[PDB]
Amino acid sequence: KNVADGLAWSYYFGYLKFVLPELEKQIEKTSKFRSKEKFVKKMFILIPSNCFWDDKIPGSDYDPQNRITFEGNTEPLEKTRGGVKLRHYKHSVYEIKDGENEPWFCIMEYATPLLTLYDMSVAQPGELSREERDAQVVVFLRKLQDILEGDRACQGKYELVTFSPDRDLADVMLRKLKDSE
Amino acid sequence: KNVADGLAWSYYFGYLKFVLPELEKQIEKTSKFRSKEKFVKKMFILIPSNCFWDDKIPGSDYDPQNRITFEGNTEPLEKTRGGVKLRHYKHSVYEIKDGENEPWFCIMEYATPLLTLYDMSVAQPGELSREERDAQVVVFLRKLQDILEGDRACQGKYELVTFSPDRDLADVMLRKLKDSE
Ligand SMILES: Nc1nc2c(ncn2[C@@H]2O[C@@H]3COP(=O)(O)O[C@H]4[C@@H](O)[C@H](n5cnc6c(=O)[nH]c(N)nc65)O[C@@H]4COP(=O)(O)O[C@H]3[C@H]2O)c(=O)[nH]1
Ligand SMILES: Nc1nc2c(ncn2[C@@H]2O[C@@H]3COP(=O)(O)O[C@H]4[C@@H](O)[C@H](n5cnc6c(=O)[nH]c(N)nc65)O[C@@H]4COP(=O)(O)O[C@H]3[C@H]2O)c(=O)[nH]1
Repeated sequence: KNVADGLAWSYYFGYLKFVLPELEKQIEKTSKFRSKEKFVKKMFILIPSNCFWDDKIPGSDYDPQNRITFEGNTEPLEKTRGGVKLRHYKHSVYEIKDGENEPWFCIMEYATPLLTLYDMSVAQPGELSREERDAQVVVFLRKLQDILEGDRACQGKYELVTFSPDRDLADVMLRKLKDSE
Repeated sequence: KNVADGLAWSYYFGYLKFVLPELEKQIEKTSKFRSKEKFVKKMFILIPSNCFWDDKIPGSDYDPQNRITFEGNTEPLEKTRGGVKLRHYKHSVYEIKDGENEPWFCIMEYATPLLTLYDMSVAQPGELSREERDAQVVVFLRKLQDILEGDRACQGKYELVTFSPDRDLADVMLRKLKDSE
């Protein structure tokens, strides 16, 4: 009985399933983004092991060297779920310094369902202990992997990024951007 | 291992936990709503047994006699989750005919996590059969009841409304509005 399973299926069907196949095309709608080299087009989904964040990524405790900068948003994608509610999905583009080289552009986002794990652990510790929360993060990670890997339209469109609150996200992102296709 | 459990906890922590305690007060910000009698202030959360809806409630297959009318929206509530994302929550007010009497106003909303159950059953039948979906609706209902009933701030602020696709929502709502305190 894993609360993370529902969190992963809902993250997919209520969001990723339709934003991931279109992400590259949405990005391509902006001339600046068409012109930019070193712009990896995958959604980097951030999964901090403590299920927590409280600020903008640039200059945050995860960016101690201040190497991450908000660049702008992608062109909104429209989607209608249920038949009644029109929703607009857009993503934040960040610039990540690469020493004296050309800086990278990338798409980064926290996995928002992790806030529920965090909220649960604080408001209902009897339901989710700290150690049970740690474990549900892993369950969440593995299930989301299975779901996304089972969808051919999502192949190559994302990368899950797990890290400890002590890690430097700029360092983590630089390695993942360099290793991207 | 019930996918519905995760769906219910996130529906709560990502939405209901903060909209339900404030709903009556948000409604009271509009003079028309302060002036209106027979305006039950609870959120009526709609849980169709088939996990499905494809249109506006007024005049829908659930409103065969056309007794439900969209009246307007509540004043948005602002909330910041994560520290980074400002969100605006608002709700639809509907008028429901009561014969020759003064019509009711009420707040009605489909439980959006049910779409994930629906989407799963159609896209991944191997993961969720039709009969398994039926069962997850019941699990979802009972878990959401436990969660909401455990939060004193949500007491008296909602009502879960379960119905078959053959039911007349206007009749169902009328009985529940008359039975409200
Ligand atoms: N980083 C981040 N960004 C998010 C998130 N959710 C929405 N956004 C984005 O923020 C924009 C405005 O959010 P809003 O102020 O709450 O204002 C929203 C909200 O009041 C409402 N809304 C949002 N989700 C739902 C839903 O599931 N059902 C219904 N009935 N209304 C919704 O419609 C308004 C506009 O919707 P959108 O066009 O899609 O535009 C959304 C959407 O592009 C999130 O969880 N994380
Ligand atoms: N970055 C980003 N992620 C998105 C966006 N839309 C959906 N997601 C992700 O998909 C998850 C589940 O979306 P949901 O099925 O609509 O299921 C939601 C929905 O049923 C309900 N909910 C949340 N916000 C609203 C709202 O504004 N209006 C209504 N009617 N329901 C809402 O709470 C459920 C869980 O909410 P979450 O914890 O936020 O979890 C969200 C969120 O993690 C988005 O625009 N931007």
